[PDB]
Amino acid sequence: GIPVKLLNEAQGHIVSLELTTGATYRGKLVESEDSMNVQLRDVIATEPQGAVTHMDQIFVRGSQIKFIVVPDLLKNAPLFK
Amino acid sequence: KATEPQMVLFNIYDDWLDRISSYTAFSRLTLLLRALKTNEESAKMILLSDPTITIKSYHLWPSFTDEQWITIESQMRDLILTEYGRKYNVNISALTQTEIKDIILG
Amino acid sequence: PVNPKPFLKGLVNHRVGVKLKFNSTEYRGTLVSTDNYFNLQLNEAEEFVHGTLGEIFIRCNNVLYIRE
Amino acid sequence: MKLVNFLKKLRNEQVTIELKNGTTVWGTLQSVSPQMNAILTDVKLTLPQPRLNKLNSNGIAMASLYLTGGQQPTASDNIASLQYINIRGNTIRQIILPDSLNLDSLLV
Amino acid sequence: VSTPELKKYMDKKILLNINGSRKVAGILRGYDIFLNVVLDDAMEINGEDPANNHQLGLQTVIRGNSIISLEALDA
Amino acid sequence: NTLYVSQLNEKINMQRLRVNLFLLFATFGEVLKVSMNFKKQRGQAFITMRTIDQASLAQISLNGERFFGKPLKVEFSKSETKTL
Amino acid sequence: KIQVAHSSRLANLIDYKLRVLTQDGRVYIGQLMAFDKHMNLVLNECIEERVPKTQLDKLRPRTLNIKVEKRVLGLTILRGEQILSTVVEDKPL
Amino acid sequence: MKFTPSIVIDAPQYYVDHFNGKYNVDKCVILRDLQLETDSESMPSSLKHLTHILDLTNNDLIMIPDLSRRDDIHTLLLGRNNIVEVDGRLLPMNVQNLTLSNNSIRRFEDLQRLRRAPRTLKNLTLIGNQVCHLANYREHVLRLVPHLETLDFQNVTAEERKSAMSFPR
Amino acid sequence: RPKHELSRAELEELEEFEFKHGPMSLINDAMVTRTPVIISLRNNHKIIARVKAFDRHCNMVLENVKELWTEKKGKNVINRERFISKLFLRGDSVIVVLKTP
Amino acid sequence: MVPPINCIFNFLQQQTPVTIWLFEQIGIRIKGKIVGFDEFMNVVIDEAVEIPVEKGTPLGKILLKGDNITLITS
RNA sequence: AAUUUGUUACAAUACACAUUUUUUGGCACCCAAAAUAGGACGGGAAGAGACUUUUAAAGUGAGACGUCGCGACCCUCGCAGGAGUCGUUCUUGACUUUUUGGUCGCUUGAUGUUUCUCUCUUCCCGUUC
Repeated sequence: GIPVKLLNEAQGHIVSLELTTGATYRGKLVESEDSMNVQLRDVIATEPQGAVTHMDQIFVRGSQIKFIVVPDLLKNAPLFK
Repeated sequence: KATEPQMVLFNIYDDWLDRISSYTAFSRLTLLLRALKTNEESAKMILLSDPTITIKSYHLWPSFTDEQWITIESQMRDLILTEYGRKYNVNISALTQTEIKDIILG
Repeated sequence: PVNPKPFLKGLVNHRVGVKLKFNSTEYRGTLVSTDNYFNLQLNEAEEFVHGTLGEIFIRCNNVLYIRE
Repeated sequence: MKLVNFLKKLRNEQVTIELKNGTTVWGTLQSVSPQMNAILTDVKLTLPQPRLNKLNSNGIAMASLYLTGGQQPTASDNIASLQYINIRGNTIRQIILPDSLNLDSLLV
Repeated sequence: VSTPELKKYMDKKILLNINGSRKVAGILRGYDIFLNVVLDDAMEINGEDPANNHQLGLQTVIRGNSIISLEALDA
Repeated sequence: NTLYVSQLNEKINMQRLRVNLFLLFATFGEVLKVSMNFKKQRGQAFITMRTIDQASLAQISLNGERFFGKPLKVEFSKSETKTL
Repeated sequence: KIQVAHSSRLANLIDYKLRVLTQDGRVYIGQLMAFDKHMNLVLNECIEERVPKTQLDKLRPRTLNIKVEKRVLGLTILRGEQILSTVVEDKPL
Repeated sequence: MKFTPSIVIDAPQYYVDHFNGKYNVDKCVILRDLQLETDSESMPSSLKHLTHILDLTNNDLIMIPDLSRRDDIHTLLLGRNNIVEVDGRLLPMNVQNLTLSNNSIRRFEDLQRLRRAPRTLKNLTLIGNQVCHLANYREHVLRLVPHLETLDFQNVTAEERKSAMSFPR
Repeated sequence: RPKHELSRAELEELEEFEFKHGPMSLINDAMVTRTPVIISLRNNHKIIARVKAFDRHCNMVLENVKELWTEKKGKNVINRERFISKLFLRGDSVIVVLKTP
Repeated sequence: MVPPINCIFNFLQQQTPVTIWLFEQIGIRIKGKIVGFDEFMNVVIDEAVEIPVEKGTPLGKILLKGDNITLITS
């Protein structure tokens, strides 16, 4: 599907994540699979209650992801032709 | 489910005849017998309308205290009352017992 | 070295309790048959959470564990 | 057998789709996907009132209901009316279909 | 279908949150397609670092369904 | 089409400033761009309009108009905008 | 307001500004571009609106004015698991 | 001509105002130079489409009234309108800004029409109106506006808001 | 034996067996014999329903089913009964289904 | 690398006792001797006791579903 | 002296799938508050009680994340998502460079989460009988 292919097209760019637990992981996307589980590099974390920390590497399960924010300039990307 | 010719015995009356006198139960049968034709699908809608009701294993009729059955046969008559009525075009108030019997018996 | 499926094949028509995951309710009864998903059928079951229940079908997702 | 293929013959009928939230949707029914995704047309979707000394209703369903944009300001009780709601399949709990249709023809 | 790629993570000490409440730290050993992750020298992290922390076992395996996020504290 | 403003109050915030600009320029014509992309501030703002006539009118009328203390210096843009 | 085609599916509608409901009681409003088998969809310029707990109490039955805290997040990709129902807001440019 | 439903339907609701919200409607062939002499009738044809912004600039409207319940509407641009009074109960909770430049609104007529509010609008422009000239007009406007974030591009001064509140008390 | 090895007809015979001989045979024998069944959902609301149809996922069509739901707040209980003429029930909500005598 | 279900097979044959945590909603943890398992990580436990969260009652030889499994810990 | 028919390829829709990564559910629960025959209800302002702080005098349940904002003894020049290059012909593709706000107070911005414990009087403006 196109929605996952756009996530593969976002590799190497700063993205935002909302886990269904309520946290927010914003940072640079290293890897992504077709199971939507991604791993991110040099990422700032916001706990559900707002406490913010910083971690160098993270791997998240795709089932727990809620929405992913992708750099806007991918809107006109050829997937949408 | 029978692929072969055979004789099978079953009781049409079931609970109602066992509860209520024999003259009246045939009459409640005939009120039903006219009705299920006029109840194309609402039969299973009205007969099962009280889900507390269950059919006994030996028996055919839904076994019940027989008060809703008097309500069931009355609702069913009104469905017969309108369907006989609409084809000839009669008012529901114009319907009388001599007409209501003529609907039942004809 | 028994695995789950032969363990259910060995527990057929034996008295088995089954604990669901919710209220800590367990149905105690003679197992009848099981599906691929481990759906359960029971005869003469009793609900413990005190009652007596003639026949039971239990869907696979709600069971916690099965014991004899 | 997939019983969802039954719902696909219920098209253009008045129906209530009663969801997992407790939210109930009255509407005219359109094509039902094989995953039971149900798409309706003219729908009044609401939440029942548990009375029980005014016990608090679903807190998530009220927010999701106001956020459809269809709840009008002057509604005293909790309802919303809108056109074209599309419902994911896994959200459905019960479906109350009309009394008129006969099952013996449609269940084949 | 596809195996998750933890290949750079294994043998490195890793913290991962089990469910909403929990956080377990251990040296990652192995993993599978469901993300089930087996690790050794497990420790359950809590508010008080030396105090409420208690080790689990020599080898612990985790169902991939309860895994939320996995961070490696390591190179 | 575009009108490059200059000599305005830098102390005011960006979004607010943009809003103000929009409010100002709605009388002449339909404002296509709310605020300049560069957002350097301190006067530098490109008010993009739909019609050239409207822009011209704006230039005429709001030359040295009191906006947040200082008089705004209106002028026509050198290059055409990216949106237009 | 806006009348959607009496028979229109998620494929028929593209570039319409939609209103998406999730399981958590928040909404994502924006242009739909793609979607998928399991119905995780891609919104272009999207703003998530939320209902305040005090606002939620106000919504309980008795003209109401709710303060809906919302934040803007562009070009997202939702997850089909979270999506609950979808409504149409506007029609394309 | 008069503001009908057909005109509204015709109006270009394609190009969205990208500053805030969506659907920047311009009623008739063009709301800018539509020449709506009567009050804004047939507001129901829009049906609260979508900080929804409506541009009514360069039109004949005498009174800011006759609106249908519009939840979305946040911005009204009313420039070059012969507004005299704008009293209403429809657009109260809704709306974040109001641009009234080059109109006929009275200093007392503008103050009378609102009737005061605990909270209202947030952005207001009354420039090129007779009332603004009137002595203590800014103080009177601040007292009338009740809560306010702006007054003719300059914010009512925090100290000015305090003194105005004291005058109100 | 896994399901991906079998052919198109072997799955049909497998489903025919599972319905005829298996756990769901409790529902099947309940559909033919017109015996009312009791169904508990996850919601915790119990329906007394007569099963017109059923399916693999356990989703089933019931007519004349009666719904029974109680609610309590601070140990103040009330029992509520709701009658619906026609019901289609999605099968993921159900937990226990018993066949009445 | 040590695949996780391989490790579980090393819990079956080595006869080591294991404590196993369930989902946070149930509030009990099981412990016993893991005998055998399936592809779904649902396991049979011989001589199992359920501890609420040490007075717990002994269970038996019990099949436990893999859906509720959180940890399997020695 | 463009239409119709046949064949080939691509794209879209419906014929699939209940076992940890999306659609056959870890599901549900905090609890409690209006009845009459001038009267209620909401919002704003003032006073008082009880709370806090200092050694009688000062404002209104308390303690914690962020969120965008009101001031500034600071910085800061001032007109260019786009820009350059090459191919190609009067504006297109392929390949490279990478966002104002950078900060501090708030002599109570303004405002949402989350734990614990227990209001009356007066005026002004709207709704209802």
